[PDB]
Amino acid sequence: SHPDLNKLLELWPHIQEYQDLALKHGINDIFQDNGGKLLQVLLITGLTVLPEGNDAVDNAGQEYELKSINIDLTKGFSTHHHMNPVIIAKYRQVPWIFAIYRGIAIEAIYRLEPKDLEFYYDKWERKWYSDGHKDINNPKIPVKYVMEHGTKIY
Amino acid sequence: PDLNKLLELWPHIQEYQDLALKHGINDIFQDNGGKLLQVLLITGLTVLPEGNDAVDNAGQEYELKSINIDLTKGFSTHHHMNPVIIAKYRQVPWIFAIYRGIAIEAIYRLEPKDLEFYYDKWERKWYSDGHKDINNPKIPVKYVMEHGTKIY
DNA sequence: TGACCAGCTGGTC
DNA sequence: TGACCAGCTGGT
Ligand SMILES: [Ca+2]
Ligand SMILES: [Ca+2]
Ligand SMILES: [Ca+2]
Ligand SMILES: [Ca+2]
Repeated sequence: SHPDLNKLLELWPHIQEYQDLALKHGINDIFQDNGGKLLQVLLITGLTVLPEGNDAVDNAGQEYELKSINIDLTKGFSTHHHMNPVIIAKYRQVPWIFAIYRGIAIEAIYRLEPKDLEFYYDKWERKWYSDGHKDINNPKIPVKYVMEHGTKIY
Repeated sequence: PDLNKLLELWPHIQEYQDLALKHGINDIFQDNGGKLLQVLLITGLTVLPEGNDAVDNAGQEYELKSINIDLTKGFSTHHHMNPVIIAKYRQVPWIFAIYRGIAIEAIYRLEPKDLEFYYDKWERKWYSDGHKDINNPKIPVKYVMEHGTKIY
């Protein structure tokens, strides 16, 4: 019905090829949970996806939590819609990989070690107990903090 | 390795993203943008700038839902379903888009009339459950197909 | 920002 | 088949 549709059809074959490339890499839907972006991070860093929980591992066995952000829209990294010590429990264990995008375009990739994150885990932990054991609705990690505390791996 | 293929494939992927922006979709890889765009272009609907999602030329607003029947057979509704969520939901028809991976299979339409069955269920359960939010109660594709108007 | 608000979904017994 | 269990985020 909408005319632009024929353009989508011309494009679609290549899109399907990208999906195949993502499927070849453990991602089954490039349009789900940022699959399309996650692939970019994997192919660049040489990390592999893990089939909930940690998101990836390197050839050394190290597992990681991976995060994305569209700098064209926001500056604070999302974490979890219901943060609490149990969620912070999983997080504290592995280093994180933060990817920065301008839309779907990969800008950079930083890597923070658990130590680089205690600060926020402590804040959230502190606020948790205090607020009367009330979950925190997606607290954010500034892109600035990531850039100044992580290691630019890309 | 495969990084090359991705780089080759990229110009097009970027066109699709340009095409989505044009149609009010910020990221094709976020919140299923790439798929929302497919439905808009087929149905001819227009996105809405996060309650209702699209609207027709007549000005009728819709709640739009998607699914990969390769993985699941139940439509997600809301992670924290409560009588407020429901109150709004009750105001507009729904567009259900069925997919096989990234391949759009079909699209259906449901009137609030045809969803009141589930609204009542969640509401009653919410109230009698001690006012506890329901964690993403699902609407079966079989229900959608049997009570909805195929529009694709 | 710190802190509130609010989206899109799959997985399973 | 209902009812629980979880994930990816942006907006102010
Ligand atoms: Ca995770
Ligand atoms: Ca993540
Ligand atoms: Ca909505
Ligand atoms: Ca929707």
